[PDB]
Amino acid sequence: VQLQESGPEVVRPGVSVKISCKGSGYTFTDYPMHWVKQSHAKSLEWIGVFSTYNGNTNYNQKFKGKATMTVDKSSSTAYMELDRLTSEDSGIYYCAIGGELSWFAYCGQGTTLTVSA
Amino acid sequence: LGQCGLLGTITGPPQCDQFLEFSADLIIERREGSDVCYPGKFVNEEALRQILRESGGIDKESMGFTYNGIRTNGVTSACRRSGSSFYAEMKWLLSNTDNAAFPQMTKSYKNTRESPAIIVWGIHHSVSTAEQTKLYGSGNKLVTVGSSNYQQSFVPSPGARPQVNGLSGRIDFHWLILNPNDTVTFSFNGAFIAPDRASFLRGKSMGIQSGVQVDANCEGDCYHSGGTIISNLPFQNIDSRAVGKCPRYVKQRSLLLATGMKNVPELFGAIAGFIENGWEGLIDGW
Amino acid sequence: NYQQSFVPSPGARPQVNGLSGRIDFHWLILNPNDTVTFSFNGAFIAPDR
Amino acid sequence: LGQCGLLGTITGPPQCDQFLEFSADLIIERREGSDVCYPGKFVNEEALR
Amino acid sequence: RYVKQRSLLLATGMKNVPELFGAIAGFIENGWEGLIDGW
Amino acid sequence: DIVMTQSPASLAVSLGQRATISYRASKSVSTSGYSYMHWNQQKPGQPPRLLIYLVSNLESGVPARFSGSGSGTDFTLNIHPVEEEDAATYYCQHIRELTRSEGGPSWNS
Amino acid sequence: EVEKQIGNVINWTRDSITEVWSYNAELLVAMENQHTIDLADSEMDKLYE
Ligand SMILES: *[C@@H]1O[C@H](CO)[C@@H](O)[C@H](O)[C@H]1NC(C)=O
Repeated sequence: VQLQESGPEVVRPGVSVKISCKGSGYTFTDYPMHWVKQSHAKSLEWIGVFSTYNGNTNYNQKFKGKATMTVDKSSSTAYMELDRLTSEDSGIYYCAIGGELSWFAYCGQGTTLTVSA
Repeated sequence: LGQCGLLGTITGPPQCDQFLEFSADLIIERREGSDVCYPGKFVNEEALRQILRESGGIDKESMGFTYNGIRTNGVTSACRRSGSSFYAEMKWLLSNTDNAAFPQMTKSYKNTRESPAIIVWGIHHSVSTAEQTKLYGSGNKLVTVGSSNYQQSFVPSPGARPQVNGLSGRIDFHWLILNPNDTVTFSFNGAFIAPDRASFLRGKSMGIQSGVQVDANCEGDCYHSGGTIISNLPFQNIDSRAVGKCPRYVKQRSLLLATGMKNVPELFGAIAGFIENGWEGLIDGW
Repeated sequence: NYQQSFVPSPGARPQVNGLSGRIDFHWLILNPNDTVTFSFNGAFIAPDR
Repeated sequence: LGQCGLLGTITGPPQCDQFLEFSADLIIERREGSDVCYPGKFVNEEALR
Repeated sequence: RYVKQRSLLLATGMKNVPELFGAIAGFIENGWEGLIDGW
Repeated sequence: DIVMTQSPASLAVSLGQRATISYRASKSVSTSGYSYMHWNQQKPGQPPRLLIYLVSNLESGVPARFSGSGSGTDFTLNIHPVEEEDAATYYCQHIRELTRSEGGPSWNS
Repeated sequence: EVEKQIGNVINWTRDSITEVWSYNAELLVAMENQHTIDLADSEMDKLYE
């Protein structure tokens, strides 16, 4: 399953940018879709607030009152808007539809978002 | 069953792992038989205890919920096999990250067989509302079990209690019955201990609570808690809960039935009548 | 006599002929010169007879 | 019991203050016997009775 | 009142002896076929 | 959060070899006869990909010449013959017990 | 832990059924004893006359 992100790459710290990952092949079903942050100097963290197939929300620890992940069913792409931006958060955002006991294999190549003023 | 009990044959605590999917024409429950290893009881458990010891066995199928954004191995230090283990046929669906959240899951299972299922599922009565922020996540917890017949929408009781051998959190958990071509949805966003092996039935059996040992060489059908009543006699003063194909309980310990005539030793009037004496020297006839 | 304070179960289920929402509903018995109050702010299917 | 009832022997409403901690080989409940003074009943009260 | 014996036949006549006192199946050793007016 | 130790957190290796490198677990990671520890390959210039689930039961889609191994606490995969396209960064993340946390990483060239 | 009311109901029912059968068992045997001595004294008459 090949799948592509989309989102504007020129954005300021402190304003909102949206992420849009097209889920090819099938819709948001009993397998929902998560997200992963890439940091500088090649380290990861599972920042991805994800939306299940019933419309709820599960943030990271540091990022609870911080974002919103909800599902849209018409475009096979979950809805998210990333406000509050900071130049430390420059990274490539890899969407991933999960299966959780194979792995997050339905994975993305990332649209490189550079967050700087 | 030994350390296993009746209601453990569905749930499979580590004292029941050799009885998970059994077959019987007689189950035998023991006084030491814990139905539980992370402590508690069932809900309407005397109703469920009269089905499972009339089932014959417990045949199973996988349900195959592909749990996602989840964990599977909720293990605790009172269900040991080698180390941290759990019930063989349930899963603590606890969250991805510690205090983050645990979203809604809607999980369906269509019964597709000839027989009525006997499902079971779990709600987690934790000790406090600080464990159910690190196990599952902030917010209220709903487990909604709506079949075609039912609608229940359960909720836990996160209060402290005196300890049964190590922990101040409980679990108590519930059960329905399906009919062929039904479905069961499990809507839940926390505190839910799903099944993974839907349970079926096998036919005829009976079931006894007792405390004495097993004689596989003798045969009988009247099995109370202190043995087996084997005779052809219609009344017993042994136990008033003698289940099986038993005789009928009374309270007179001696009901002597006059399988011979009167003694007159040395309603018609010759037995204790004008024939005034019995005889000692007849053993061939009456 | 009573005090019950009911609450619904908004969960999904397999369908009985068309819908995935249920209703299940309750009943009391009055005695002469009693009263029944119905306090409700949603999800309530009142009687009229 | 009089104005006291059966389930008032635990709870002690003011009609039961001479029966709070009683001793009997026969208790006798009365038709006028309120088990309550701030009104209500118990839950699964026929089991406790 | 429900029972499980499908046939509980209740002896609305006496014994047949065809060709607790002892004359029904006793010293009166034979029934009679040709009486329909009385017992 | 679980801090899984990678040691060595830097190596690169030769052809046809077998390597035993550990992301080691510091918490209670015994259950079910197994651990829920998946791995992923990450090639520099490619998106990552699953390779192992449920240590014995590998996927199809990679050649099966990777061998995730272990029974106990601290786990370690094994490789047999290494080829040219092994030059990648072999992360993983944790899924077995709460919480999720990624690897070190370690290198492979 | 059987339920308090229905356990009293079962004990009301069982001890009734216990008093049903034990009255029946005492009456049956005493009826059968009197009948057995009736059918023991009867074939004195059937033998002696
Ligand atoms: C029922 O009676 C038995 C003995 O006859 C007793 O052991 C049991 O506790 C009783 N149960 C209740 C609920 O009264």
